[PDB]
Amino acid sequence: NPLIAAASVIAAGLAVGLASIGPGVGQGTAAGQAVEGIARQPEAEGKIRGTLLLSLAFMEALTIYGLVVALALL
Amino acid sequence: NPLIAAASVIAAGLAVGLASIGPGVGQGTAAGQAVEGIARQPEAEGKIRGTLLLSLAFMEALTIYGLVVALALL
Amino acid sequence: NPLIAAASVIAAGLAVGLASIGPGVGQGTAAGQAVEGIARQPEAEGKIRGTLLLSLAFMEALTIYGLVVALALL
Amino acid sequence: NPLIAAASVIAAGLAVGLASIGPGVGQGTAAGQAVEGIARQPEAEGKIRGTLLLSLAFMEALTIYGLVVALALL
Amino acid sequence: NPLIAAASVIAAGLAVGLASIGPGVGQGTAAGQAVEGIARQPEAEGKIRGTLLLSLAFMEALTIYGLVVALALL
Amino acid sequence: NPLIAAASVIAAGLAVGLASIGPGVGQGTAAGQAVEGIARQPEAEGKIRGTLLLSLAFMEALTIYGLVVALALL
Amino acid sequence: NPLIAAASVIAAGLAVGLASIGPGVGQGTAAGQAVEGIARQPEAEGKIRGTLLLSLAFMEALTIYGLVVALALL
Amino acid sequence: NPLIAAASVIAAGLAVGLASIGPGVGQGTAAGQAVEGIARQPEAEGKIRGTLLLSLAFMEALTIYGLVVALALL
Amino acid sequence: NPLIAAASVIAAGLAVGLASIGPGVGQGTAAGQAVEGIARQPEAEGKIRGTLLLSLAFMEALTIYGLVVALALL
Amino acid sequence: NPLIAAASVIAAGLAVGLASIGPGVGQGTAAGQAVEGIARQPEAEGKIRGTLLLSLAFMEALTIYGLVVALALL
Amino acid sequence: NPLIAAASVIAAGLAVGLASIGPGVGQGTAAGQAVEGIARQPEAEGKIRGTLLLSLAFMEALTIYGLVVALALL
Amino acid sequence: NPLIAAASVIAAGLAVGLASIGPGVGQGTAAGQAVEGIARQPEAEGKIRGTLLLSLAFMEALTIYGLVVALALL
Amino acid sequence: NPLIAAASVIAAGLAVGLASIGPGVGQGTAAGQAVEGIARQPEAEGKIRGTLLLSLAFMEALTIYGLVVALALL
Amino acid sequence: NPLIAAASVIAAGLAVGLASIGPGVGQGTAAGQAVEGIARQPEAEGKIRGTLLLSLAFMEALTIYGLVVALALL
Repeated sequence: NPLIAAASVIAAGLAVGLASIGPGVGQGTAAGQAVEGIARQPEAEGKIRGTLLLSLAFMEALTIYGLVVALALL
Repeated sequence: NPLIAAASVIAAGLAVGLASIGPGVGQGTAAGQAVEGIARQPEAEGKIRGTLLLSLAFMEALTIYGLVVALALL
Repeated sequence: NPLIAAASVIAAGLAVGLASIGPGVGQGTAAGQAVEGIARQPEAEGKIRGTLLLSLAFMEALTIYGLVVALALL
Repeated sequence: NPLIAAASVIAAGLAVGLASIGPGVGQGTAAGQAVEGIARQPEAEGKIRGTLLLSLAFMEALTIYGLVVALALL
Repeated sequence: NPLIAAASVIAAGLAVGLASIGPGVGQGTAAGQAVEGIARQPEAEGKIRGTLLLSLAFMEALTIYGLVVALALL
Repeated sequence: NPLIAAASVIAAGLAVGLASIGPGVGQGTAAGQAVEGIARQPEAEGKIRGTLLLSLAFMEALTIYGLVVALALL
Repeated sequence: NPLIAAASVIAAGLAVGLASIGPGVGQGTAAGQAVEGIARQPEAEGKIRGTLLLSLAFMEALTIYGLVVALALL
Repeated sequence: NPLIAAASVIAAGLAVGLASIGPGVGQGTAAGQAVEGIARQPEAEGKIRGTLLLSLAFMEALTIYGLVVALALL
Repeated sequence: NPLIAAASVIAAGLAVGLASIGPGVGQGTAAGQAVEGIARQPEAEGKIRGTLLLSLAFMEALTIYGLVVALALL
Repeated sequence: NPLIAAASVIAAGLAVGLASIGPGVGQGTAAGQAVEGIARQPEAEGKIRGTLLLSLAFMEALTIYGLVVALALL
Repeated sequence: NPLIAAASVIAAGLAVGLASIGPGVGQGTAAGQAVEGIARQPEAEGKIRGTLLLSLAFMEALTIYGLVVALALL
Repeated sequence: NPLIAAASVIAAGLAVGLASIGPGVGQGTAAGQAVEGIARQPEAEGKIRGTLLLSLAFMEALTIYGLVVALALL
Repeated sequence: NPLIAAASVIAAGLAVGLASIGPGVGQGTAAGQAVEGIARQPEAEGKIRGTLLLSLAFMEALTIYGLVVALALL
Repeated sequence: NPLIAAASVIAAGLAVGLASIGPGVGQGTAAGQAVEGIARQPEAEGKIRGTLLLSLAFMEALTIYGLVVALALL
């Protein structure tokens, strides 16, 4: 019975890796696009990693939130 | 029973390798776009750098958060 | 019986990994576009931020709706 | 027999987890492209938010309709 | 016999989840494109919100259409 | 034997859900882009949307044409 | 024996549900691009649009041509 | 044995109905881009349309070519 | 024995369908792009159509080459 | 026995159908690009259509080359 | 046993057909773009042929490299 | 039993090799776009190459982070 | 036992056929983008070409890495 | 048992040949964007190709690093 449950955890764990790529793929976009605003204006200079990047950073936390559910099975 | 649990753990492993892909994606996207933004205005950076730092962290964060869950099972 | 239930939990876990990639996409997009929008002028994220939540919400809504089904199996 | 039925519900459920990824993408797109349109808009804007709900709704509608099927499999 | 039937319903149920992926994408696309169109012209503008519903509908439609077949199995 | 045949019809049904993915994409696109075109200038009224329906129809048509063959198997 | 042969036909039907995706694709493309062209030019509407019928047709044509193949076994 | 062979031909048939979807998306894109080019000038119609048929044909062609293989099994 | 060989030829056949997808795209591409080029003006034609056949041919060529191998299995 | 051998040939055919997808993408690209280049300058052709064949050839070539290995099994 | 091993070689052979399609992609890109670049004529005269081969080669190289693996089994 | 578990960890390992290919593509994007951005702009713009490493690194980082988890099972 | 070991080698081979995809697509990108750069400035530029060897290498590197495992089975 | 383990190692090797796919993509991108940047400035020379190598190397590096893991299973 533990054999089956164990495979369940072991997979549950894998499939947090599948999530992880949708991942930061989004995270890159923000950052890039945010650095761009800064160059145009001094107020602009830095703002998107700033603050738009931050949402991407939050997404990474969510992905960890995944890595959470992954071990939470174990 | 161990044979099953083992495969579980085997899979749980493979799929933390997928996470990495997709994560590696978004990251790449930020960087490209930031290299461009930075090219335009040299002085403006600093706010931009801070934003990049915010984006870059959050991403690396949720990536470990997985790797964490990965061993947290074991 | 437990064999079946176990496979259910295992998949349930995995398929919360699918949810994220679609969500992890759109998030980065908003953020990127918002660092930029703001860059040009002061008063940024004003009436605009108003529609930002609107859609930031609708997105998290359907991503939750999944996360819902995910825990609803548990 | 309950084993089979159970798997049926399980699967009927997991297929709210595909819906969201496709839905989560398109939602993110609207938002991104609207953040831009708004940045241009001044006096005109807010008749706009009117169509925004319209579609923001339609989307959340079919995403719930899934989350519904998800818990209904329960 | 119930085992086979149960799988049939379970699958029939899954495949409302697929419907939602594709619909959920497109909805966002309409809305985005409409937020923009309206920004461009004031005189034409707000006539457009009319189109926004049109497409916001079409998207919520196909997502339901899936949820419809989903519960229709139950 | 009916158990097998039933699973056949069940799967056959699911794969009409795939068909809808692809069509469902393009429809949303037309609409979005037409909302914008319609906004910019008035020109002659009720000339453009006219073709939009035309194609919006043809697309939803073939998706039914399937749903038809789906229930026709029943 | 007939149970098997039947499922064959069943499936053969269902994978003509694959067609529908790919077709539904190009169709939406034509339409979108034409809605735009007409917006620029009054002439395309009520004339340019008519050709679109040429295409709106050819598209709905090959969608039956499939539903044809679907029953063309039975 | 004929039961199995039969199912093989039945699937082979209907999975030449999947072929159509990939072709259909490609065919539409041509048509769109032509409805537009034509909108600019009178010459494309009766000239540019010349291509329109070309591809409108090629598209409906490969859809039959399948329906052909479909009934070429029955 | 023919039953098995037949199923082999059947599958071999199907996978000419895959080939056809990719070839069928590229042909459609040449054409689409040429309809556009031509739209630009009437006088030029007769240096260009020349390479168009060249490539239109090469594309159709490799699509047959497959259909050839497809029946060659039979 | 033959069942095996048959499948061998079946596969050998089939995965020479994957080849076509990729191939068909690039061939179409050359051709498009030429139909466009030509649209620009009428006289210039005759330096051009020269490389058009070059690649129109190399494209048909590899498509066949595949169809080659496909029938070469038979 | 030889029946199984033979099918292994058979498939291995096929999947030199998968490779050609992927290569066929990038090769087509070069060619198209060169068709065009030359027409612009900045590198159009004296340069268009030269890189064309370079890439036409690299592409047919990796498609052969497969065909090589294909016969390397025999 | 160990024989089977071993083959599991073996395949699991391999599929971490898949992940890596995607990571390299992403890192390449940043770098390219930076080499270009730097070519065009005012002043030395040395910072640019500095960000290039930044992301070239982050990419190769998560690629090993996988290969790490791969051998970490071992 | 030899049966399994044999299949190992058969697979180990094939998946060095995947390599070919990714390189072939990847090398094509560099070349395409350089064919353009070159078109612009004859005496000027060519910095990219130096870069290409950089990249021409990296590509041939991982493609070799496969070719290695390919001949290593020999 | 060695039979299975052997097959495992054999595949484990191969699927580090998939890696190459993705990688090859990104490498090409770095290079393409740098060939452009360098074209722009003679000032954009002699340091510009310096980074080209830098990345061309890093790319080839990780491609081996795979081919390493490939033979490391051996």
